[PDB]
Order: sequence, then structure tokens, then C-alpha cells
Amino acid sequence: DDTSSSINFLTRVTGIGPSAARKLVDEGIKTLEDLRKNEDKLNHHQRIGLKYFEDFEKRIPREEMLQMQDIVLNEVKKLDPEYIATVCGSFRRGAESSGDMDVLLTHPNFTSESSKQPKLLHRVVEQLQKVRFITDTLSKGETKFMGVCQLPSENEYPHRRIDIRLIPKDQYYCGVLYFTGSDIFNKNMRAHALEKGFTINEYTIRPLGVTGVAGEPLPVDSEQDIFDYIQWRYREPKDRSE
Repeated sequence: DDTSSSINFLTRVTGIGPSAARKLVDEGIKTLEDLRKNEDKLNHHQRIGLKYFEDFEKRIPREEMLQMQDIVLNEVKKLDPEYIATVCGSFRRGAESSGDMDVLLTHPNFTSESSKQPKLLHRVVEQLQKVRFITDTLSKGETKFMGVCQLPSENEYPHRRIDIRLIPKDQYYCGVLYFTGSDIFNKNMRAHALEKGFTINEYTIRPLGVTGVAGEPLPVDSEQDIFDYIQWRYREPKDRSE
């Protein structure tokens, strides 16, 4: 009803999951002004999403992505030019507008064998904060950061959603591929690989076998490699709609 209508609303709130939404409905919380009057029952993630509720409903136009992407690439490079960072999302595909920003990061010192290097990701976050680009943090893991950013004002820009993920170097390309999309694309590509005797996921490419349940990840130094393995002409992100 006009009240379910209320669960529908809350849930627009980043951080506000159903279960999560439901309870707040049981507390008498339904509108947003409700929410603001009740910051104390929301977690850190939900507060922030509440705080930028509107801004978050706004799309990001390419022009801004471009600048955002430059700020990020640039800071990273100063920290250690050995780091590799790529912005995925339809944006990499050439998209005219975006909803948020996705940066996949990596570094040769961090391979799927190490597994334990928070500092590599935190140091970038720190730098991005110290430069005034990232303005807030929703949550921050050892391998993933989710927060808020804003383009520097000269005089203002809405706050945007930014995610930065640290992936091991030996699995970075499957990830970039993976997060670049599109969805169909991945699908048709995974389908084909199979016909070629390979199984791909967001982390590896592995040859099949008898009965099927087979494996052992093939070395991948670029996105190009995955296309070679299945012997398909390379496809520039822009041609990845399907």
C-alpha cells in the first residue's frame, strides 16, 4: 500500500537494504525528513547516503568523468608509477553519462599469492582525501573502498559515488574485462570461451577438460591475452555493447 510505498522509498537510500528498510518502518520511520530526524538509528554508511540522497540521484556526464578520471590517475602516478589504475563502467565503453565511478587498482607487488596489503589501497585513499577529491567514506575494507568524491570547485558539483577496488595483479585483466561489461557482452564472451574449451570468470581464465569440472588459470598479461586464448579478434571497449 501507500506504506509499502514507504519501503520503496527508504530503499532508495544507499546503505538502506530491505530488512534494514523494514525495521525502520517498524519504528515509524517512512519519509526522509523522518530519517533526518533519526540519524541515530542509521549506520555510518546509511547516514552518508542519506546526506547525499539527492546528489546521488544525478547522473554524471562524461565531461565530469573525464576530469575525475584525471585527478585519480594523476595522484596515483605520483605515489608510485608502478600502480595501475583503470576506470571501468560504461564510461570506459564510451558512455555519454555514468552513475558512479569505478576504479580497479593493482600493483605488481600484490598477487593472488600475497593477499594482505591494505596499505596499498589505503595510501591512495589517503592521498585522494588529502587532495580534497574524496569527501567521505561509506565503508572501507582491505581490498575495497566505497565513498564519496567531488570535483574541485573554482567558485558547485554534486557529490558522486566512487569505488576503488584493489585486485591482485595476476587477475587484474579478467577484472577490468569483467567490470567493463557490458553484461551481454560478458555473457556472449563467456559462452564462446566455453565452445573453445575455456571457462572465464571475473578473476581467471582456465582451460576445461573431461567431465568439465576442470581448471588451472592461464597467465593473463593484458585484456588482449583473454581474447587470444579464445582466438577472437580483440574488441575495443567501445564495441562491447554485446
